[PDB]
Amino acid sequence: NKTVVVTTILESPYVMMKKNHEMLEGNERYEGYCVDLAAEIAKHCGFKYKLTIVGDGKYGARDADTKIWNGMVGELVYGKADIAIAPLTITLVREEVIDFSKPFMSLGISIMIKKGTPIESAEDLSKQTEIAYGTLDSGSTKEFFRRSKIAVFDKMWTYMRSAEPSVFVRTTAEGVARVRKSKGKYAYLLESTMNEYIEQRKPCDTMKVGGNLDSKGYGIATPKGSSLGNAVNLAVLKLNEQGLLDKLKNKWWYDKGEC
Amino acid sequence: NKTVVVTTILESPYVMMKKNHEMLEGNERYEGYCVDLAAEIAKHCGFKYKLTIVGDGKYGARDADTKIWNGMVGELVYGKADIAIAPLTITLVREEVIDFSKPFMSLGISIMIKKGTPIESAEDLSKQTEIAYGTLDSGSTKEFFRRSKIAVFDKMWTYMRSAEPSVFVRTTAEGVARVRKSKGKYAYLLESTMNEYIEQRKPCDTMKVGGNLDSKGYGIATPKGSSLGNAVNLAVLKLNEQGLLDKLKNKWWYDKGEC
Ligand SMILES: N[C@@H](Cn1c2c(c(=O)[nH]c1=O)CCC2)C(=O)O
Ligand SMILES: N[C@@H](Cn1c2c(c(=O)[nH]c1=O)CCC2)C(=O)O
Repeated sequence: NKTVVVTTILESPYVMMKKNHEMLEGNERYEGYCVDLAAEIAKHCGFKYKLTIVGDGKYGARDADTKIWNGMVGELVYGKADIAIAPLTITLVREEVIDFSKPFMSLGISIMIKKGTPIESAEDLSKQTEIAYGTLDSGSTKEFFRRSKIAVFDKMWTYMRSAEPSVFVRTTAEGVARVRKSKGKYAYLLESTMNEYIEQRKPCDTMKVGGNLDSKGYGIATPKGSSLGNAVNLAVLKLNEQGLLDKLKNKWWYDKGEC
Repeated sequence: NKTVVVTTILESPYVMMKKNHEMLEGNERYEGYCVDLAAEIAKHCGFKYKLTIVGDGKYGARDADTKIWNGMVGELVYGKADIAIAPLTITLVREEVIDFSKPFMSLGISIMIKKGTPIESAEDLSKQTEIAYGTLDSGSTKEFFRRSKIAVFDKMWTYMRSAEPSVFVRTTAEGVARVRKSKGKYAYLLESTMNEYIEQRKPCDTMKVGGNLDSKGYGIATPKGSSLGNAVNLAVLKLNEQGLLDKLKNKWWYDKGEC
């Protein structure tokens, strides 16, 4: 009945503007894993949709003072969008305010190092300072450390807040560039699937090391109580059971791997 | 207000009767990952509960003719139980009739072989018949092959239905015993976490080989629309974010590993 407003965020390889986007229009201007996923969900559910980019460039958190939700979660909470399709982590605080489909992708926080860096685990990082390490300055990865009550991760958080120069980065691109240019003196903590994607990108100078720090999942989000939630969740399960989600990851991660 | 009726199934290491169960009573007669998980969920949600064992020993499927749901899913569908806490796979057909929490455990179908068996992948199995291979005769693993439209898995299903003697087993214990006694001539297809658990059990003669065939998750189930669903889902997310689910797996899988 009404075109579905999808909120998403520019982040390779999930959503990217095509090289020739200036000659294109509407949803066709974009490409990537989430662009393909959105089309698949829309096809299965039978709805038309419009891809829009989240205004504040955030995933979703609530300001402790104003109690206002930002990011894509906020767009859903305040009715600015009907669905969020992005690498959005399912978390308890977000679950309380919006609906989430079952996971369409599994991941965990992981360590990205420049090849040759003498680090094999989070415990290794926590015990030293010569090799700096940090996370994005917004998002679930940062929140994991900030809220952790596990000794090793809490120590890492205390290290991150007090380390100089700042170990935080504004974007994935910045984090990756920092690892690449720091001669092994910076390790980036990020979600495993992003680590995996970057490991297959030229100059092929990074790698994922150690096991993941946690086990989470990305889910499609809708406003709490939205009648679209049920259908979208069944669509995700259908796509997974058909093997289409695995094919989608292979397409954007490995089929054209550069290493 | 009312004691919550939990339905579960005997399956190591999820639910097992304690060695001294005859001297015990109620929930204390049982031990295992799901017994611990049920206690944790009940603690977080603030409810009292009773562990009961599913009468028909099945997880949950709908008879094509009678349209009746069996297993733990059926107990929920027909109101015989309030919640199912077991290694129950989240699937589309089940999702349509009952509510599921987000996954508390991730897994995928995998291959279990006797050490020394010349098999490294499902494709390897599909191309031959000397080494027989099968699944449980009920459940999601069998259903994966029966419903698959992927060439390799459909070929494997056609092989399973026509292979002699029957390659199907009634229980995990039977499947494991068959692998152990078949001198490398039987490979068992089962959920990865069970494969991992068995690999750390004496006689230490089995091993998990190749990558998983799919990526799924186990979820806590409740009757559709149950007011208990929300709280239970938040409890699962809370336990995961606290690191308790990882600790629980380590406790029942590796802390006392025998290999
Ligand atoms: N998934 C997180 C957002 N996020 C993302 C990446 C990461 O490494 N860390 C992180 O917090 C890469 C893609 C998105 C959220 O939902 O806040
Ligand atoms: N999880 C499946 C049940 N199930 C289980 C195991 C397996 O290897 N295969 C399988 O189908 C081991 C534990 C339970 C379902 O929900 O039907």
